[PDB]
Amino acid sequence: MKSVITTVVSAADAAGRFPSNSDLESIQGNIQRSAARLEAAEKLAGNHEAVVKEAGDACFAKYAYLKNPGEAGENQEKINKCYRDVDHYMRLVNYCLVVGGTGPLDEWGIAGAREVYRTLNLPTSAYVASIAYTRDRLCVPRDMSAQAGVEFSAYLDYLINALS
Amino acid sequence: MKSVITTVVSAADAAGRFPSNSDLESIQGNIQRSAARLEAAEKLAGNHEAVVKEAGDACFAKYAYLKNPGEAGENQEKINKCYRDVDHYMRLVNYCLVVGGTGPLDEWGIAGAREVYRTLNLPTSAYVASIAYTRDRLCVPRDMSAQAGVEFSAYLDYLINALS
Amino acid sequence: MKSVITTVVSAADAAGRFPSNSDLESIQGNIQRSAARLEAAEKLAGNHEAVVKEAGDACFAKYAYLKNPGEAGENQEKINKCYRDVDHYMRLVNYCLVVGGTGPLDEWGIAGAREVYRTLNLPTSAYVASIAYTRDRLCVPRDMSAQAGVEFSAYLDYLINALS
Amino acid sequence: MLDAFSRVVVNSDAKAAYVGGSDLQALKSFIADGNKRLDAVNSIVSNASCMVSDAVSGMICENPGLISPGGNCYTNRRMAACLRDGEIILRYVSYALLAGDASVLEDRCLNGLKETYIALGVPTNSSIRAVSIMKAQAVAFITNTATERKMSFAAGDCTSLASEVASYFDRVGAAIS
Amino acid sequence: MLDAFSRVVVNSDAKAAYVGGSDLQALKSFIADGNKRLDAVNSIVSNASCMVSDAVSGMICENPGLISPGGNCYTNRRMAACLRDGEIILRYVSYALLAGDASVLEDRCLNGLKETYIALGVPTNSSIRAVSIMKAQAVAFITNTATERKMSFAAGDCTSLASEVASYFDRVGAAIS
Amino acid sequence: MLDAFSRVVVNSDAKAAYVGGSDLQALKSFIADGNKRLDAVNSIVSNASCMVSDAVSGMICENPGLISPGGNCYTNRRMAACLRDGEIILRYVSYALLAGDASVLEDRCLNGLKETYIALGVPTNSSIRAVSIMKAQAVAFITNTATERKMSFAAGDCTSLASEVASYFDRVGAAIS
Amino acid sequence: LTGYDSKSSPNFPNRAATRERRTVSFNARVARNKSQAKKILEKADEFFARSVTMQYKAFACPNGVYDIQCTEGTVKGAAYEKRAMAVSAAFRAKQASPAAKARALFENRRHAIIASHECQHEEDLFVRFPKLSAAYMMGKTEAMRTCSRYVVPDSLEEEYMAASVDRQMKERACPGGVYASSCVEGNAKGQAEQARVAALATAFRSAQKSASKTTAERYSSAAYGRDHFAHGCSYEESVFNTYPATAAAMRSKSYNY
Amino acid sequence: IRNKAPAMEFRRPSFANTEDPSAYFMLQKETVPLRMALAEKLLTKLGRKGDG
Ligand SMILES: *C(=C)C1=C(C)[C@@H](Cc2[nH]c(/C=C3N=C(/C=C4\NC(=O)[C@H](C)[C@H]4CC)C(C)=C\3CCC(=O)O)c(CCC(=O)O)c2C)NC1=O
Ligand SMILES: *C(=C)C1=C(C)[C@@H](Cc2[nH]c(/C=C3N=C(/C=C4\NC(=O)[C@H](C)[C@H]4[C@@H](*)C)C(C)=C\3CCC(=O)O)c(CCC(=O)O)c2C)NC1=O
Ligand SMILES: *[C@@H](C)C1=C(C)C(=O)N[C@H]1Cc1[nH]c(/C=C2\N=C(C[C@H]3NC(=O)C(CC)=C3C)C(C)=C2CCC(=O)O)c(CCC(=O)O)c1C
Ligand SMILES: *[C@@H](C)[C@H]1/C(=C/C2=NC(=C\c3[nH]c(C[C@H]4NC(=O)C(C=C)=C4C)c(C)c3CCC(=O)O)/C(CCC(=O)O)=C2C)NC(=O)[C@@H]1C
Ligand SMILES: *[C@@H](C)[C@H]1/C(=C/C2=NC(=C\c3[nH]c(C[C@H]4NC(=O)C(C=C)=C4C)c(C)c3CCC(=O)O)/C(CCC(=O)O)=C2C)NC(=O)[C@@H]1C
Ligand SMILES: *[C@@H](C)[C@H]1/C(=C/C2=NC(=C\c3[nH]c(C[C@H]4NC(=O)C(C=C)=C4C)c(C)c3CCC(=O)O)/C(CCC(=O)O)=C2C)NC(=O)[C@@H]1C
Ligand SMILES: *[C@H](C)[C@H]1/C(=C/C2=NC(=C\c3[nH]c(C[C@H]4NC(=O)C(C=C)=C4C)c(C)c3CCC(=O)O)/C(CCC(=O)O)=C2C)NC(=O)[C@@H]1C
Ligand SMILES: *[C@H](C)[C@H]1/C(=C/C2=NC(=C\c3[nH]c(C[C@H]4NC(=O)C(C=C)=C4C)c(C)c3CCC(=O)O)/C(CCC(=O)O)=C2C)NC(=O)[C@@H]1C
Ligand SMILES: *[C@H](C)[C@H]1/C(=C/C2=NC(=C\c3[nH]c(C[C@H]4NC(=O)C(C=C)=C4C)c(C)c3CCC(=O)O)/C(CCC(=O)O)=C2C)NC(=O)[C@@H]1C
Ligand SMILES: *[C@H](C)[C@H]1/C(=C/C2=NC(=C\c3[nH]c(C[C@H]4NC(=O)C(C=C)=C4C)c(C)c3CCC(=O)O)/C(CCC(=O)O)=C2C)NC(=O)[C@@H]1C
Ligand SMILES: *[C@H](C)[C@H]1/C(=C/C2=NC(=C\c3[nH]c(C[C@H]4NC(=O)C(C=C)=C4C)c(C)c3CCC(=O)O)/C(CCC(=O)O)=C2C)NC(=O)[C@@H]1C
Ligand SMILES: *[C@H](C)[C@H]1/C(=C/C2=NC(=C\c3[nH]c(C[C@H]4NC(=O)C(C=C)=C4C)c(C)c3CCC(=O)O)/C(CCC(=O)O)=C2C)NC(=O)[C@@H]1C
Ligand SMILES: *[C@H](C)[C@H]1/C(=C/C2=NC(=C\c3[nH]c(C[C@H]4NC(=O)C(C=C)=C4C)c(C)c3CCC(=O)O)/C(CCC(=O)O)=C2C)NC(=O)[C@@H]1C
Ligand SMILES: *[C@H](C)[C@H]1/C(=C/C2=NC(=C\c3[nH]c(C[C@H]4NC(=O)C(C=C)=C4C)c(C)c3CCC(=O)O)/C(CCC(=O)O)=C2C)NC(=O)[C@@H]1C
Repeated sequence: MKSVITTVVSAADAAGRFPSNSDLESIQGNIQRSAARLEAAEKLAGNHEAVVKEAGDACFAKYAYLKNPGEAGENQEKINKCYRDVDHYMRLVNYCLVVGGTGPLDEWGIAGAREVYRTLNLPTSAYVASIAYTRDRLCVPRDMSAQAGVEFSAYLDYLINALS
Repeated sequence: MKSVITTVVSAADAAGRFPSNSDLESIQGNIQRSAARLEAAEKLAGNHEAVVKEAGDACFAKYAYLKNPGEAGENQEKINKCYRDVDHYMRLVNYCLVVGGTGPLDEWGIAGAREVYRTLNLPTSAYVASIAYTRDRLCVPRDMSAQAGVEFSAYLDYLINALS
Repeated sequence: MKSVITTVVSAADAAGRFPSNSDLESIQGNIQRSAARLEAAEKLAGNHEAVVKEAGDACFAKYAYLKNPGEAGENQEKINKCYRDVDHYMRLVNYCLVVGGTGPLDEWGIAGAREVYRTLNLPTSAYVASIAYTRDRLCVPRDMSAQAGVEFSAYLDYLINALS
Repeated sequence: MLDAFSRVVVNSDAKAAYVGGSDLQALKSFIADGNKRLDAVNSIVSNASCMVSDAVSGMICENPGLISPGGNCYTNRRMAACLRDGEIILRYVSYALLAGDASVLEDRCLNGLKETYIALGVPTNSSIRAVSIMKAQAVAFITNTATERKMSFAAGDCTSLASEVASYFDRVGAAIS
Repeated sequence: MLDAFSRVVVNSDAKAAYVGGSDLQALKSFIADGNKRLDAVNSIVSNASCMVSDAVSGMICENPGLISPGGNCYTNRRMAACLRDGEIILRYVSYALLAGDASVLEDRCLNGLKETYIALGVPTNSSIRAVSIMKAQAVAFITNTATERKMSFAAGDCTSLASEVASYFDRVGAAIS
Repeated sequence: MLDAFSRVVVNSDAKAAYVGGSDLQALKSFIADGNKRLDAVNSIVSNASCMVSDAVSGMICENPGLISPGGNCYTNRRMAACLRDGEIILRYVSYALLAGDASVLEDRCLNGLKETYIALGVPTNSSIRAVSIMKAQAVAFITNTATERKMSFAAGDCTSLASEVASYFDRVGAAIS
Repeated sequence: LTGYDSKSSPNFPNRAATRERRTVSFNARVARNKSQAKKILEKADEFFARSVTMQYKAFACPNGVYDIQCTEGTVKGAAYEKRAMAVSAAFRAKQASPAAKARALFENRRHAIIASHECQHEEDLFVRFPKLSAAYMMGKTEAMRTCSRYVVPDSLEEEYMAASVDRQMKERACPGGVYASSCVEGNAKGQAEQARVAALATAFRSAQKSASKTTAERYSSAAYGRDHFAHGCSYEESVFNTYPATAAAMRSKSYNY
Repeated sequence: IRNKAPAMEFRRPSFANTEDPSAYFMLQKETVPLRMALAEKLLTKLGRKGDG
């Protein structure tokens, strides 16, 4: 997994030296986002149950032909299955913004993602309409401070630059 | 080029040996198959402009949503590119009949086509719907032999099970 | 052991794929030769106990220095076991006409033959005499057909080019 | 490795005898449908995109607990490597079809899968439910009775071809039991 | 060119093919009594929209409990899905008359209809009662012994094709029996 | 690598054009003589061990200084390395005959071989006579004019490949000297 | 036509006499205008030798975290001696015999064409650039763990199936009863045992792979020896199919080991 | 493959025993639609409301 701690603890062992004082400087930088990033995790964990609907309804407005037959949204199960599908990606941004890295996403979300979408014919450009709608929705005065607006909005832009 | 002549000399080169007579049996299979394979390519060289126009009309009949903005068919210059994108396939299907193997297809058109279609948001679901219309309405006694209608149609579905 | 169609599938998983369209063009060609060659296997089959003793004393008619002691060809049961050593070279040259290729030849007639003929001091020039003694009398319109007459010798001179 | 041409030469190496007009007639009939065997792998390579696809959905629509929390194919690191587990057994069976015997299959891949599968924790019980989904669609494309894709062949009987592909997949369950 | 005709239906994506003035003579040389046959299948597809209306209504006229609340001809989208399905047999058994054989009728239409209908709550004994109306309706159009409408044909007999389509509707009936 | 069928479409790929009946007839005559082409490479592989053992003493019969002390060909190893050098550049021209194109020897054997012979001090005035000696033996086998070997071939002319085999030999010494 | 004539350029190579000239003027006139492209295609293949050795370390560092495969140190400063032994021997292998020079070249232009599974663009690069093919092999044969340090035995018999082939593989090292300079431990007063002390660390922790890392490497090594040594030798494939450490310790190059 | 079906058209020749170029025959595969319009006039003409 990727984080601030486990990345810099690797090069201590993989070069065969002790814990330095430069890696001790690195966890100090994790303290400056510990009370600055984790407010967004408790934000969305009590907020997904209404935004799984409005961001699940966001893509079918762009792509009404998935309801159309012989397509990714040929039948209700993918969408009902389809709503469960999108509740795994930002289920991991609750796991990513609690750790400090993209660990729960680069090993559980993108690894093998383009290969189960070509074979099972799921159009990857509807996930770009699914959770990037929340990027165009986010209000820094009302919902949460601009520290989530620079970090929750960053981790989403990791994903659209991965499913494309 | 992955032709039958290359596959039996590459294993001959790797073993440090001469041309043995076991490979000469496979060359005898060419001149039996070459007459029932070249006239699939000779009839394709005299029919390519009429078949590539008639192919793309079912691309937009099965999926008529591409004329929307943001899709890959909103303006005339890239609908012109759509016919060029699909003419390049049905030229490489002509090129691989003359060679006899799948050599030009899996090297020129195929290798590297996955990571540019999802890059530029092109679905392969409309690419395989273009040639499957071409591969179907072609009566095996009416246009060519009962052997070329088998061998050439075995090359068109090679694209479909490599793209899906 | 390398024959016509176990080779082209040994290279078909060497890239990690399926059979191609030219992979089947190779298997048509031994079918073009699975009649002209199986007659040549039958000619050796119902004549092998006539040719073991025919070409057997042929080499003994060459080398008079084996007939005096100081060799492994002093007594009778060596020459009886010499006629056994003839029978193995006709057992597997009959096999290659069944499968088409040089499969059974390279394993137990070609590879490893250097050690137990040179440290054992049984000269390879003495073997190629009786090998050519079968090869210098192919009665082409009498014993087989015209195409069996040219490929029966093409398996006969394989031990010529290898062992001597 | 060794073919049906060599399958009587498997026996002939231990005969202290030859193969002549005693056993060519079992190989002569193999040529008489040698066009048919090359005509009945052209259906299998014609639907490579769907055969590994609907197979792994054939167990999801029956046993859906394998993608539950506590699953073997839970995330995309696992199930994208499940479609590679299920495709290469469609690969070494089509090599065995052109050879007439499982000499390619039973030694290159299946030589002891019960030290790579029980060493991982792979569910063997629904692996064989993932086998007969492909077997029932292998015999269904040998015959031209597939309800979706019709194929233009020369007429004739292929029950010896349809029974042989079921007798390739049977020892797959034996290699995992 | 019946095998090329069969690939328009079985290939799992919609194509189009049509027959001009030259290759209509290719069809008459191919199919025996094709001028009796193409007159027969024209006299089913030209009046099929009336044929589906009397078929579902006679099911109501001898069993009016289908239109009861809780019935299977209640809640009119469910009543429309009968009227979708009622021509789907007549689209396919007209195609069984055209190909001369009901192989394409079996796997694409009849295969799985028995287990689908008990999954959805379809009463199966009314479903044989609907198709038996359409069995009696087609033979009054092929023999032109229909009471209301009559068609124009060249004179002769067509009772072999009337028995040929009667061997197609009981294949629909015994599949859902 | 690049055989004859691949060659005719790689100079037509820069055309951005199809390959119709203008140059396919030149390729249709290539598969006409393909039965004679397999009746040409059979005459080279069948006599390999003579003709490689031939020129290694036929070179020194003209130039006896190569066996002298301080010679390139002086010891047992430098001859044992010379004979295994000897059939490599003749097994590759057999590849070019069986595949109809010279694009397998000039990328895997003439790929900087004048580079390596200067690094060892291998003479080149001998290495081109040692392949011209092994050249006339290759036109005296595809045309049955050998004085101690006769291959029974049908009636026909073999000047089609007599200059073409030597065309795969004069390019050898030109790009290694 | 361009002008009154079209003479050749004086910038074209091989334009002067070179018949009865001095040694200084002979060599100046044969390398007239050839010096540029010799140095263009010298930094070309060295960049190719630098590029594929990067593309296989991306598997060694998946998604920005280092695995147990890197591990260049175990004790305090345990990479400084590994720094010297890797770069001093790289000069030792550049003063080899002139027979092993093209033996390295033509064999690197043998195995890479096999491993590049029928991609015509890729074999065209491997013929012009000998540095690329030397880097294509050792990158891929260390990316997929196949050479010596990761294919550990699991039975008891396989430790001698390893030991049977390797001391017979070291027929390539010793030409006769002399040794060679290609197989040298080190050249400092501790560097002999300083090569041993890392040699047991790299074998030990590489026996601590995951269940996926061993079961995917035990089939990649099998097909590796099945298309590098036993092209048709089915007896050698009868041990290469079920016993993969036999199919891995045997090295495809004439490494002089 | 759900509610997909063939569809065929027939134009016979104009006069008997003469060749007609206008005679032509479709065999186009077409998905049968839901047909809600005549579903209303058949349920209302037979039973009751159908509004469950
Ligand atoms: C040295 C003074 C000297 C020789 C030694 C001898 C060698 C030699 N032979 C040729 C020509 C041929 N060699 C051939 C090879 C064989 N002939 C056979 O019949 C068998 C199959 C095979 C040996 C196993 C052939 C076919 C030829 C061509 C016909 C011929 O015999 O002339 C040459 C080439 C002569 C030249 O340079 O043109 C040489 C050097 N001859 C010597 O002079
Ligand atoms: C009760 C309310 C009710 C019925 C009972 C049922 C009557 C019924 N009618 C038939 C027979 C036919 N229906 C036909 C269809 C048509 N005739 C036409 O000319 C147009 C084109 C089309 C639609 C009106 C035909 C041709 C027949 C056979 C001849 C005939 O007219 O009788 C049956 C089936 C035969 C049987 O009784 O077993 C039934 C049950 N409809 C009701 O509304
Ligand atoms: C994992 C396989 C690695 C990749 C990729 C990489 O570039 N380096 C590996 C991991 C790694 N190694 C270090 C530190 C050192 N590595 C050393 C050996 C090299 N130095 C040499 O002179 C030679 C011979 C060519 C080699 C191989 C040495 C020495 C060190 C420094 C040890 C120390 O005392 O500091 C590091 C840490 C450095 C960094 O920030 O990358 C990593 C990640
Ligand atoms: C509509 C929003 C989408 C769409 C969604 C569908 N996904 C379907 C199956 C599916 N999706 C994933 C990806 C996701 N689900 C996961 O459980 C995980 C990992 C934790 C990820 C990344 C997977 C892996 C699967 C298959 C297994 C499963 O169902 O969980 C699906 C049903 C199709 C089917 O599997 O039969 C739908 C409708 N599909 C679309 O067309 C748009 C893009
Ligand atoms: C397959 C058995 C072929 C065959 C190949 C040949 N090998 C030759 C020498 C040689 N080969 C190897 C590797 C191989 N030998 C083994 O014992 C094992 C595994 C235990 C393998 C993979 C080695 C190490 C050697 C050196 C000599 C020796 O074994 O002591 C060879 C001779 C030419 C050469 O020396 O390069 C051949 C022909 N031999 C056969 O007969 C079948 C067809
Ligand atoms: C194309 C005609 C082939 C083909 C190409 C693929 N190569 C893939 C990976 C890959 N390719 C190379 C060689 C290439 N990379 C270079 O940097 C250079 C020259 C400096 C060359 C010639 C390498 C080293 C790699 C590994 C990449 C990595 O380590 O990340 C590839 C992706 C699949 C794979 O990894 O094998 C493809 C598709 N392969 C084909 O299928 C056609 C026939
Ligand atoms: C038409 C039925 C398709 C479709 C086609 C489009 N392709 C577009 C760009 C494009 N396509 C290729 C691959 C193609 N070019 C080749 O040279 C060869 C073979 C050698 C092939 C198969 C490339 C490399 C490119 C980019 C460069 C270029 O445009 O020439 C394209 C324009 C997208 C864009 O440029 O942003 C379209 C519209 N798209 C469709 O709507 C259907 C599915
Ligand atoms: C052929 C070029 C000559 C010819 C020579 C004669 N051969 C005679 C007998 C004979 N021939 C063979 C070889 C043959 N028998 C086999 O079983 C096989 C391979 C399967 C072959 C090629 C043998 C072993 C024998 C001895 C046993 C026997 O009597 O058949 C022969 C008979 C009289 C004699 O010379 O002793 C002749 C004349 N025959 C021809 O017509 C052309 C000129
Ligand atoms: C049984 C499963 C099938 C069926 C099989 C038949 N196929 C017959 C003939 C046939 N198929 C091919 C094509 C195939 N052979 C090749 O060499 C290549 C590619 C290089 C391919 C794709 C050929 C060439 C032939 C022979 C036709 C000819 O040579 O002119 C066939 C008739 C032969 C026989 O009866 O033995 C049958 C029965 N047909 C069926 O109806 C079921 C569904
Ligand atoms: C086949 C069972 C159908 C059928 C369909 C029709 N196709 C018509 C024209 C047409 N067909 C093709 C594909 C075919 N021609 C080729 O040149 C090649 C490849 C070399 C193939 C696979 C093309 C390209 C065309 C256009 C040529 C033209 O202008 O005709 C066609 C005529 C059009 C029409 O009347 O609707 C029909 C009916 N033909 C049949 O006879 C059965 C019913
Ligand atoms: C010129 C190089 C020769 C010569 C050659 C001719 N060969 C002719 C026919 C022929 N050759 C073979 C055997 C060949 N075909 C194979 O499949 C294999 C191995 C697998 C080999 C070695 C056959 C089968 C045939 C056809 C005759 C038959 O079917 O029995 C030939 C006549 C055909 C033509 O002219 O195109 C010629 C001229 N003949 C010569 O005069 C020189 C010496
Ligand atoms: C033409 C359609 C080409 C192309 C030509 C260019 N050549 C340029 C410079 C240049 N060319 C040569 C070779 C020429 N000089 C000779 O003496 C001989 C043969 C005896 C030949 C073939 C040389 C030596 C030079 C260097 C300039 C000089 O020495 O005079 C050139 C660029 C000139 C410049 O850099 O200003 C061009 C454009 N290039 C093309 O794009 C097409 C393919
Ligand atoms: C009315 C006289 C019947 C009745 C009919 C219903 N059928 C319903 C659904 C349905 N029917 C089929 C079969 C048919 N449609 C096709 O598209 C194809 C072939 C491609 C065929 C053979 C299918 C496949 C389905 C629906 C499932 C699906 O889409 O795959 C239906 C709807 C059920 C519901 O809404 O609950 C009805 C009412 N039912 C009756 O009670 C009378 C007897
Ligand atoms: C059977 C259900 C009918 C019936 C059929 C007969 N039709 C006869 C001749 C005939 N039929 C047609 C129309 C048909 N032929 C076509 O080519 C097409 C469309 C493509 C259709 C629908 C024509 C044009 C003719 C020839 C008329 C003429 O000579 O001008 C016929 C006579 C024997 C025969 O030719 O097969 C019969 C018996 N007639 C009946 O009595 C029942 C009710």
